Amino acid sequence: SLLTEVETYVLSIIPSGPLKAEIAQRLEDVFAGKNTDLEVLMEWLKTRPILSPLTKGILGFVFTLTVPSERGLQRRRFVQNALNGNGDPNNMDKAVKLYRKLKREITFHGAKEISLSYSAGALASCMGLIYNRMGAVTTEVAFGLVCATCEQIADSQ
Amino acid sequence: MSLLTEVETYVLSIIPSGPLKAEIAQRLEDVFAGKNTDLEVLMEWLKTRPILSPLTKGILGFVFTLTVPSERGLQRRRFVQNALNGNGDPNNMDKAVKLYRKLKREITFHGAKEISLSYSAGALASCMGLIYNRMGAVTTEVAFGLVCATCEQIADSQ
Repeated sequence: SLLTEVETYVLSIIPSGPLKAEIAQRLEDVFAGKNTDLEVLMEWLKTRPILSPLTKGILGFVFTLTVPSERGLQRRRFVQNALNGNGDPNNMDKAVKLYRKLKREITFHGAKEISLSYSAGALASCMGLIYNRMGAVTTEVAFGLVCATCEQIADSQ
Repeated sequence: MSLLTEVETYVLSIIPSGPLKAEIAQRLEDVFAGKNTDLEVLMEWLKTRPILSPLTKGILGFVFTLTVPSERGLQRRRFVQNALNGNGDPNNMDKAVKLYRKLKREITFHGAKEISLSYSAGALASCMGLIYNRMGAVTTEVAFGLVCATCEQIADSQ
């Protein structure tokens, strides 16, 4: 399935161990529609020791996209800080060019494919644009972007 | 002088004349004078204000968070993020990123305001959202020049 494919890309980013196990399970529960209190989920994520801030941002982004019940939770500073991109305009320029292209995609594969022509840095900031409501895209395309950025990160490790 | 009073005239210029414009001005003046106000309370008030356009509310939202003494760890507001997103348009965003680059090199309110006025309102609003959302950073006085150029452009449209 798609959600399973997303989970595999998402997990490739997490170092092996007990925490990776928990996240997988939370991912599966949210994907199966069992888990749903976003605020509780995001706070758990925020407080995880050892997890890279950037992996915290990616999972935070994934949870808010998949959870049905976002309710009225304001976007999280921890995720924003993790995905924003440091303030480099050159990197932001690339994130915007990617967004321009993703705006035309409607499939997971097409979305994932153009995202592969961008660096892990432009990709994370593009995720930030979307998480910040600066740009908007369909959940399937958002999924493709997420997977390309996870692959890039994991591939670099 | 008072840079802040200059900021205030620009900010006030986009609000329709009336009692609300009185409440808003009183608030600016107070935070400007240093009375630490509960930004959470201020933002809810703005958010729920009738007559004000969502754009106007986003600009004020941005101004208040920027000028309030303490943000008290408040999350960014959805009403502001939505108001300052340049309609999620890639060309607006493209120009906003270009403006941002130039603003990083500015150090004064007027230099910032002058370069900002050469950009369209959509691009200016998007740039403000970019700063609001911390996707970029500039000095305070340069940020004031950006929001003031925006107010000037919007006011002139009326």
